[PDB]
Amino acid sequence: PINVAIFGSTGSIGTNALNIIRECNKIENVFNVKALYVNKSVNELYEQAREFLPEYLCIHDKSVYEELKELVKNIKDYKPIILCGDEGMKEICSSNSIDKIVIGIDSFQGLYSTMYAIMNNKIVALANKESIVSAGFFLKKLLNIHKNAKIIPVDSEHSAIFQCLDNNKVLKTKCLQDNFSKINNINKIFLCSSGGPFQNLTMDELKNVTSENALKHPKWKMGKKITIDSATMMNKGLEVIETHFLFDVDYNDIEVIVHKECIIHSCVEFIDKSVISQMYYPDMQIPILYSLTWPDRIKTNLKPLDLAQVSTLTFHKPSLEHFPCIKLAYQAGIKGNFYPTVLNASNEIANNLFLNNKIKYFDISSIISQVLESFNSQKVSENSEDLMKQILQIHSWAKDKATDIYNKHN
Amino acid sequence: PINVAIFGSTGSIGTNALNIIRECNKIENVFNVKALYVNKSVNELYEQAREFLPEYLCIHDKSVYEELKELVKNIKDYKPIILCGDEGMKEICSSNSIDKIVIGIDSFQGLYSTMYAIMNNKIVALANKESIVSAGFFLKKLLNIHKNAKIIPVDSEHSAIFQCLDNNKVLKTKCLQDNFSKINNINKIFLCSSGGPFQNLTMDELKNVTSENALKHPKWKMGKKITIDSATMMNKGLEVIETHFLFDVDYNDIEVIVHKECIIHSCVEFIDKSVISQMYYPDMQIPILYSLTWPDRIKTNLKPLDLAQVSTLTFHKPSLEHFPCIKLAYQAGIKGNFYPTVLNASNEIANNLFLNNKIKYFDISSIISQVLESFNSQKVSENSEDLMKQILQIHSWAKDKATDIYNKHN
Ligand SMILES: NC(=O)C1=CN([C@@H]2O[C@H](COP(=O)(O)OP(=O)(O)OC[C@H]3O[C@@H](n4cnc5c(N)ncnc54)[C@H](OP(=O)(O)O)[C@@H]3O)[C@@H](O)[C@H]2O)C=CC1
Ligand SMILES: NC(=O)C1=CN([C@@H]2O[C@H](COP(=O)(O)OP(=O)(O)OC[C@H]3O[C@@H](n4cnc5c(N)ncnc54)[C@H](OP(=O)(O)O)[C@@H]3O)[C@@H](O)[C@H]2O)C=CC1
Ligand SMILES: O=CN(O)CCCP(=O)(O)O
Ligand SMILES: O=CN(O)CCCP(=O)(O)O
Ligand SMILES: [Ca+2]
Ligand SMILES: [Ca+2]
Ligand SMILES: [Mg+2]
Ligand SMILES: [Mg+2]
Repeated sequence: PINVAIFGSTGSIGTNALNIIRECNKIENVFNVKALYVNKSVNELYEQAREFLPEYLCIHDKSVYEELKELVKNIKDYKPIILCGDEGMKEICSSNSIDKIVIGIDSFQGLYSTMYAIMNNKIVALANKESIVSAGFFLKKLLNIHKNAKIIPVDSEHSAIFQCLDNNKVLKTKCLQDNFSKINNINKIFLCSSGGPFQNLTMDELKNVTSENALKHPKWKMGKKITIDSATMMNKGLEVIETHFLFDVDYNDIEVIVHKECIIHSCVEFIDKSVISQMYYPDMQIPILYSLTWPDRIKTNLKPLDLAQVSTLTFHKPSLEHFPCIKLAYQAGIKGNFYPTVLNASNEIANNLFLNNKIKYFDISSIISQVLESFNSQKVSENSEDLMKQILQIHSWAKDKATDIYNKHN
Repeated sequence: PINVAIFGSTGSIGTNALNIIRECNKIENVFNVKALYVNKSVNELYEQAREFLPEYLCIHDKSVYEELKELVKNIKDYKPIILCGDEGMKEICSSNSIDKIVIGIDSFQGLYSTMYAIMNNKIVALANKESIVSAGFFLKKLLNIHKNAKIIPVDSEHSAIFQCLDNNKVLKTKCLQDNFSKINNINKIFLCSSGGPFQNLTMDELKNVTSENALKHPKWKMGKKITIDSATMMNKGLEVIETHFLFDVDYNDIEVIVHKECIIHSCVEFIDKSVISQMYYPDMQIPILYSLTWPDRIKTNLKPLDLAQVSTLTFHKPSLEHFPCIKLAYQAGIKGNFYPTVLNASNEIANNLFLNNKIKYFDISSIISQVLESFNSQKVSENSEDLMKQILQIHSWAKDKATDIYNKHN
């Protein structure tokens, strides 16, 4: 039985993880949910605690710790270890009774739990792409220290790539490891995207888009941050850099394709030019389940893909004029150093400004571009404690710079 | 280096095999063409002999054997072993210098070289689907005796399936073995078909189609027999039975899907419901190459798949009323025993009759249907020699029965 912790259990990823775990457990007891960790959602965490009865409960926001302990007392035949903040998160990661950890915490904040899970040689089912984008080089370093840890990608495109690969070769390397793509005979990656809600808008129409309309994603139901990112295709931009770090694929070998039906989740071209792709309905349960079962697969009762009913699959190039965020991500990635950290941080600020109706669509990339331009390359610290400190400092600088740029205009 | 023999070297597969061997060798020298074997095409065998200079040459037709020896003398500094008929084939198969054999001989005839390559524990790169259809359970028995022999599928759809699997699971088993699909966690196969040239025709129009028009395949350039099979979709019916044998997939788990673009070559649904597909332009060089490099891949200079340019991929259910050969194949496969032998034999006759303008489109399925109904279940011989004799007897019986039915109607 696979012992799992779910970090960000009450969010979009975390709810889907519990969904597929529940359905798989119907027949055979395959997963034991040992731990659940949220920020503030006490009532929803208690409802999940009632169903899954995990050994550990943890809430990041200490102000709702008492509320949680109180609700939980109403559950019969149950004495969980109820924990708090970073200290709680670190205690969960250090537990011998947890094998795999799903990271469904959003934004840069997800990096902390990712780091600690790795330091405790856990299997990390990583949905949080921001951590790879802001700290890819650091994570590679960390994984070469903690040799029994692994990152297994949960992001659907990266799970798709992972699945298309031959496990006979995947097993001889590790995500983030040097030469991953060489060992796997990868020539290039087609990173598939729904294209978001604004794919058919003209330049003049785009100028005027609002966050209410950005939140109406045509294919995926997700948290607010990634949903806004999908509308600007900054999501895809972050995923380009994520592809580079996870799979050691050169930036010139990663191609973004708009596939509006979202059935094909990504494709791998091998050195012989044969292409392999993974397909399913747009549904995070598959990539989540795969991260927890890899290198095996288990039976589900999910709806089978009906190719005949789907009928048509379409593909086109994205316009970099209409979606300049993609261009900025490639540029930041190609530059290397801490440019991805600065990209991620400034986007977190610009994404949230747009969400809250403070700026326009094209201001998002304008703010990001300006922060990237302002940043000066830094010497990369050789030890991991120093490097994490350096990452946090640059991430914090970039966020303040973005806000400063916003403050100067509006 | 990889030591390869090409059986049926002057046909469509054989030429494509030499083509990709030649072009890959230009990048890096990995293939040594050790033997070529044809039926009657003395002059083109001679011409190939000059370019590749194989150690062995064989021609099945004894009446052009001396003519071949005459022609080959013209090649300076070249002393090959020149052979003929069944004897020469067996000598090539038994040679310790040959590792892999591409079987590109057409029809039931392909069985003889397939079975002897297996008997000699070779890697059999098998394109000839007729051998599997008529002798599937016998080849199964033979591969259980000769444990180092392997069939690696070359048929594009079956190569596609094979490319989608994880080789750490494949290497625990092999093609044409019981439990292959269970070991690989395969739930279901989507077998893709171009649909052939008659996909948009009414029942009334189909009654009057000719072989001249049937030979104008929209997507694949092939030999005459398979091309006619593609027009009636009997090719796909044979491929259903081929899938069942190679991968041990139940007939109720094989779906035929019409995919006119012929970019997706087939898809594998795993037990978690994830689907993996292999994709390329309709070009037999990829499946041929993979059969010779498995479990690795090598660099090629083939044109890369451009999904944006392709733009649209379509999928729909085939019409069974318009393509009754599909139904017949399913029925024969489900019956098991020697019904697939009978299906294959009667089709070889009916296919040839239609090719030479002797019968109409729906007479093909009528003849096969009538031969299948004529046949009665026969006890399966225990020893392999008697089972092989039995397959020959039945095959020969079914050809004669199909000819008799034609002769009474004419
Ligand atoms: N949703 C999706 O389909 C996909 C998501 N992703 C990635 O997965 C990650 C999560 O996304 P998504 O599920 O959409 O986001 P949500 O906003 O829906 O969920 C975020 C979760 O993280 C929790 N959380 C936030 N801060 C902390 C913290 N400090 N400590 C513990 N828990 C915390 C939240 O708890 P609380 O409820 O208490 O606020 C919530 O449970 C993102 O990084 C995203 O990029 C990637 C691909 C697809
Ligand atoms: N063509 C294709 O793209 C595909 C083909 N297939 C399968 O591959 C097989 C070959 O098809 P294809 O290449 O189109 O057929 P072709 O008719 O083009 O070629 C047949 C080849 O087999 C040779 N041959 C026939 N009998 C003998 C024999 N007694 N001994 C030695 N050689 C013999 C012929 O020799 P000769 O030239 O002297 O007559 C010829 O070279 C078929 O079984 C088909 O089902 C499967 C998938 C795709
Ligand atoms: O993996 C899932 N996502 O990242 C959401 C995909 C949305 P997009 O293709 O529109 O970015
Ligand atoms: O593998 C290649 N073929 O079998 C030829 C495919 C022809 P079809 O898709 O029309 O059956
Ligand atoms: Ca795989
Ligand atoms: Ca500067
Ligand atoms: Mg994604
Ligand atoms: Mg085929």
